[PDB]
Amino acid sequence: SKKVNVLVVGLDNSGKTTIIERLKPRPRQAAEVAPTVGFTVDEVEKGPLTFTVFDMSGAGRYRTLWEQYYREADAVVFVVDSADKLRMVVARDEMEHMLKHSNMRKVPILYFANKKDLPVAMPPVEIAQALGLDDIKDRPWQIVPSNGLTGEGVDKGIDWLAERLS
Amino acid sequence: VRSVWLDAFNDPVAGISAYTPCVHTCNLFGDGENRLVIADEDRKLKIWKGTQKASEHPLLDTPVAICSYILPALAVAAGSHIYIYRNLRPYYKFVLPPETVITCMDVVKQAIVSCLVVGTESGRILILNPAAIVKNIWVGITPAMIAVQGELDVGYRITVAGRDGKLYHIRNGELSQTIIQLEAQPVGLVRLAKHVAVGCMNDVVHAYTPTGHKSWSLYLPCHILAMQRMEVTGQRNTKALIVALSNGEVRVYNEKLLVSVHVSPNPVTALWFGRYGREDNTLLAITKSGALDIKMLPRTANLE
Ligand SMILES: Nc1nc2c(ncn2[C@@H]2O[C@H](COP(=O)(O)OP(=O)(O)OP(=O)(O)O)[C@@H](O)[C@H]2O)c(=O)[nH]1
Ligand SMILES: [Hg+2]
Ligand SMILES: [Hg+2]
Ligand SMILES: [Hg+2]
Ligand SMILES: [Hg+2]
Ligand SMILES: [Hg+2]
Ligand SMILES: [Hg+2]
Ligand SMILES: [Hg+2]
Ligand SMILES: [Hg+2]
Ligand SMILES: [Hg+2]
Ligand SMILES: [Hg+2]
Ligand SMILES: [Hg+2]
Ligand SMILES: [Hg+2]
Ligand SMILES: [Hg+2]
Ligand SMILES: [Mg+2]
Repeated sequence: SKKVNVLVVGLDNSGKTTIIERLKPRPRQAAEVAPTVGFTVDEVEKGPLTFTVFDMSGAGRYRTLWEQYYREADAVVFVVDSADKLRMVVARDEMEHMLKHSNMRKVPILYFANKKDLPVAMPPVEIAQALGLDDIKDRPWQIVPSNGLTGEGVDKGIDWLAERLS
Repeated sequence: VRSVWLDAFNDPVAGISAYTPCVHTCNLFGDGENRLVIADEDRKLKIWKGTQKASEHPLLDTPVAICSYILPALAVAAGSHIYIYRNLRPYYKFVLPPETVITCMDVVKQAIVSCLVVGTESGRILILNPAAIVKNIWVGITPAMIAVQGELDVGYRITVAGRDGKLYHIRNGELSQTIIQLEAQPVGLVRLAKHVAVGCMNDVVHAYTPTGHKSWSLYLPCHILAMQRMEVTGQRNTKALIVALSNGEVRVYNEKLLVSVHVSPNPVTALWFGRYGREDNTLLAITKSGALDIKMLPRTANLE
């Protein structure tokens, strides 16, 4: 295989951890998921690729930790809780600081528009609007609506990401 | 010079008619995500979650102030009554024994669970049980606004801006003899780090230590409509002051230093800074046009 570093970031409660569950074999996956504490390095297989998955907390307190992992990242997964219209700008700000950082190379970013199932969930296109994703023109990016409970979209997303890494 | 804020969300067509004492954030549903609580002039109590209005509930009288103490207990004052509610539903209808009208109300930390504090037009300040009138303190004048600093166990201060343009202090139950005579009338009263900020009708904010020393003075171009503390915890650790002016602008002073300016299309009648949704540093403002505007402060934003 080939080993790659995948940073998973996003505001707290976007479903980074839950989405990361659906990447494990179905017997491995757990039922409820605890709010990530600090951060958790994990590992995941997908074809010719081995993903070392750094799952961060998105709580206020912990966002200052993401930068510890930019230097090594070979790709980034960015989770957005589609039903949290409120914090989109905060989501955006953190995203922007990430892109700014001198350590974060122009590696591919995959945005999951997560919780696609929720009643007030925002359309992928409105999300890409708030985040100003269309402005990103030096990296491959893609936005994929997703349900992290069911697993919907997740593979479609990871599959996309895998193309870029090959 | 610029605005430090992030623009979160704006609802021009919210129907909100409230001033600062009737606006609040709490964790009612215990689920971490905080909710906006408004006692509208509708005599209706409106509840907001995220960008949308969650619930609406009828109130008997038109409200003067709402507080929330200790899990949570929304307390609505009106006339001489104070209706404690629990789990959105009504729970009690306390009435102060007159000789009465409630003017202002706020809370005090029990130790390090809080306890309701009430101003009455009579000229009395009452501190109550965690549910009955426990303390009755006499001050000469009709209270215009009050602020509480400290804990009632270790030690506490109650600052009173009177309609007589005077500044009153109460340290641990006793009314001090130290009375400050200010020029114009009271307009807002915000407790800061080392002192309290009074704003007068003549467009000026003064900062006063309990001793009566005047730390600084802020001179403002238009009229003060609302004042509010902005407490940023963490590394930045400042207790700023927000003033909103009738010319539409909203300002953040870090002590004497103006740190941000932005202007709302409409004059702000109510300002709240605290937790709302899953974000710690959120500025919620209600305009005279009834609109709701939410801004929230970047992680990296310094206030010097
Ligand atoms: N309705 C719905 N709920 C979801 C979805 N994905 C996750 N959740 C739930 O929403 C919450 C999100 O949990 P997490 O996955 O831990 O959030 P997080 O991205 O890890 O953020 P942290 O707090 O930093 O761990 C939990 O209740 C999840 O089980 C989704 O796609 N739809
Ligand atoms: Hg609360
Ligand atoms: Hg509360
Ligand atoms: Hg009111
Ligand atoms: Hg009010
Ligand atoms: Hg209060
Ligand atoms: Hg008052
Ligand atoms: Hg107390
Ligand atoms: Hg008490
Ligand atoms: Hg008491
Ligand atoms: Hg009490
Ligand atoms: Hg005054
Ligand atoms: Hg004054
Ligand atoms: Hg910055
Ligand atoms: Mg997580």
